[PDB]
Amino acid sequence: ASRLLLNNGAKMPILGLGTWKSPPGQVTEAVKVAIDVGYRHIDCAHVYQNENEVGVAIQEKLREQVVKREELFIVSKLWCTYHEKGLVKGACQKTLSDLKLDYLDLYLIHWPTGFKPGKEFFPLDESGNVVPSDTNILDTWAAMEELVDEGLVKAIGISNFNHLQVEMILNKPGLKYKPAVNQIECHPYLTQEKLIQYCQSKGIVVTAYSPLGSPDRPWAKPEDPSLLEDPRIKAIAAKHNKTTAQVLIRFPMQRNLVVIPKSVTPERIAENFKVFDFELSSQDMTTLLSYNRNWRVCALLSCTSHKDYPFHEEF
Amino acid sequence: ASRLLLNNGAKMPILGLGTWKSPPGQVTEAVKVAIDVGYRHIDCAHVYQNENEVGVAIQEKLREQVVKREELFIVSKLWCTYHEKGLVKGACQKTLSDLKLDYLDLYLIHWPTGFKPGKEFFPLDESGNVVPSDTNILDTWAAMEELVDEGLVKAIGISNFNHLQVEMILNKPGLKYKPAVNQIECHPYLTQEKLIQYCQSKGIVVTAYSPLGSPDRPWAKPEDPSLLEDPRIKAIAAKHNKTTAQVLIRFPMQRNLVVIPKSVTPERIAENFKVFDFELSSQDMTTLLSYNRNWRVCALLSCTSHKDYPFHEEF
Ligand SMILES: NC(=O)c1ccc[n+]([C@@H]2O[C@H](COP(=O)([O-])OP(=O)(O)OC[C@H]3O[C@@H](n4cnc5c(N)ncnc54)[C@H](OP(=O)(O)O)[C@@H]3O)[C@@H](O)[C@H]2O)c1
Ligand SMILES: NC(=O)c1ccc[n+]([C@@H]2O[C@H](COP(=O)([O-])OP(=O)(O)OC[C@H]3O[C@@H](n4cnc5c(N)ncnc54)[C@H](OP(=O)(O)O)[C@@H]3O)[C@@H](O)[C@H]2O)c1
Ligand SMILES: NC(=O)[C@@H]1C[C@]2(NC(=O)NC2=O)c2cc(F)ccc2O1
Ligand SMILES: NC(=O)[C@@H]1C[C@]2(NC(=O)NC2=O)c2cc(F)ccc2O1
Repeated sequence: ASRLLLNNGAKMPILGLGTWKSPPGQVTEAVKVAIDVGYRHIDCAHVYQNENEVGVAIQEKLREQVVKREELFIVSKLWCTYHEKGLVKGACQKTLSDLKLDYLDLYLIHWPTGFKPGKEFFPLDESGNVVPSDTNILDTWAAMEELVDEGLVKAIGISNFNHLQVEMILNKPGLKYKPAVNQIECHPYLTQEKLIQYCQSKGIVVTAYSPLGSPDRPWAKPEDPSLLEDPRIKAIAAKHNKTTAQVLIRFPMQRNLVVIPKSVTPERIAENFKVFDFELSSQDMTTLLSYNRNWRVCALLSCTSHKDYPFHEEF
Repeated sequence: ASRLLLNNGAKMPILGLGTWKSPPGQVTEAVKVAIDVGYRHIDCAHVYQNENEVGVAIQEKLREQVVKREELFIVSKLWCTYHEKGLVKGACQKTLSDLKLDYLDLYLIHWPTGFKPGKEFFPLDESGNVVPSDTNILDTWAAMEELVDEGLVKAIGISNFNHLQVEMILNKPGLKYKPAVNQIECHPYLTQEKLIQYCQSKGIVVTAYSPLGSPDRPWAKPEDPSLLEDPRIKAIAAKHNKTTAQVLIRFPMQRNLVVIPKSVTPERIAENFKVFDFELSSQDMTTLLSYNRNWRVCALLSCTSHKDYPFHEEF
């Protein structure tokens, strides 16, 4: 199955290109190659600091006629700093302006944690912790529903919301629109079994980010495990004659998740796409599921003491 | 959901109206009432022999501009006797003339076991066993695929096919169209766990039939079980204040199977549609799934010796 049906009836492609860490000059050729390769799903976000450059690529392919706008699935996110109702719309409008679009297929609240409104993405205080916003999660969803009603975003989702937080959006009195997706970190070390199960039971679509363990994350330490270099998984890639990266993408796909591997390497963007012609066995699925360490790659450490920090619960 | 997504773009209505056993003297009002109520999916077959009286109901509500052909999802199936590659094309046409439709949304090969061409639906040899045709299943699949190129049917599929029979069509050399749906028997007594997951893995939608156990089946014996009377199932219903039949239709929808209950009674047709306003619990589901006793209502016993009789394989 190449696409998942969402709540709004939209068909969301099961595989997308990640743009976090993709430098400005490199993201353009990368979005282009992706599209040429077959990727019709692209993952953006304001804090990634390259949406503008990503947009130039999509514009070039539409001009070149390789794609019609209704063939791509553009996703973006609301940074924790524009959580305050009156700031939401304006932020959506900047993402659209940069990407050079009329509407976003899906717009997500980037984190359950809202930050102090300001120029800087991470308004740190005197102890290295984030200066929290006053904002409550509900008004924000309410601010997000207004975008759908205005026809600026086809769908609205959540990202990094634990099952408790998810639940409250679901029970908010007078709810108009239901979370379409909940993009969460997921790979062999963070299998997210319970949360995936909850989201799916509530009809929400789960999108796995950092599928390859995010080798390039700024804070990586040369002592942490490395999924691309885990011998046990090289073992499985052997039997399929695919790369670990290909087996690390098939994995969430077979669990029914959208996967969004990142890469600015033309050769790799293609390698990551050839994953529709093979199947990890049931035991392969079972094997990779046992590799769980509850090991997070993106844990937003500066917000461990924020009222809405998502990761203190079991899920 | 309320409409599923097929491997061709289509979205198939989650609930349909069955028409096996509905006498022609009542199938027309049956369909008409169903449409009014809100059904946009009717399940038909040539062997049901009321395909003409169904067409009338369609034709009538279409002219009253109550619904558009664009909105309906009419389904029919190829009788065992037209398995010969030459007969397919015309058998389909016969269906379109009866139903008075210019194309079908989903046409299924009723059974994996074709019989000898003739005016009889069940050509019984001396011993009451039925006479088969030396036809080749992929070849029939070939004729089905041409209905799609021809523009006659929007999608094609299979019914009563085990995993080995399906898999042989998935590997067919130069396969143009792939099984959109697999209509199989499914209810608490025959839960269909292995096949159902085999299928959903292939991106093949499943359609459960005889969802209420088929109490009207000609071959019912007093000793046989009664899903609707089952006091255990009655308890789940009781809890949700809904009724057994409603519980039983909800059952497949929470497993991602479209379900097609049959009824020629306008009161039950309305009732059976009122199943989107409640939810069976994780336990209710576990409860209902454990009732399975590998009990089948449709076993095509006259074909147990047919080269292709589907029910010898585990799944
Ligand atoms: N909503 C959120 O809160 C959230 C959080 C985190 C991430 N995300 C989304 O998820 C995306 C994916 O996560 P991620 O960027 O952290 O990391 P990732 O995709 O797991 O890993 C990216 C790294 O893997 C390399 N790589 C990619 N394909 C490869 C291949 N076939 N062989 C070898 N190396 C390969 C990349 O190299 P090159 O780039 O050099 O090719 C890059 O160093 C993000 O970009 C973002 O769009 C969303
Ligand atoms: N592909 C295949 O091989 C295949 C095989 C069998 C069936 N099917 C399809 O699946 C459909 C459903 O299966 P089925 O006909 O075997 O039987 P079913 O749907 O399990 O049950 C039909 C019986 O249930 C009764 N009923 C319906 N709604 C009811 C309600 N709310 N309360 C109480 N009784 C209710 C009907 O009575 P009234 O009509 O008198 O109300 C009838 O006696 C078929 O009609 C056909 O379209 C496909
Ligand atoms: N440590 C974290 O959890 C986040 C992860 C995260 N990446 C991502 O895609 N979403 C994020 O919020 C991110 C992105 C940045 F541009 C800067 C920091 C940053 O840290
Ligand atoms: N015993 C069986 O398996 C089938 C079931 C079946 N009902 C059904 O919907 N599809 C079938 O083929 C059926 C329908 C008939 F009109 C006549 C006989 C008949 O027997």
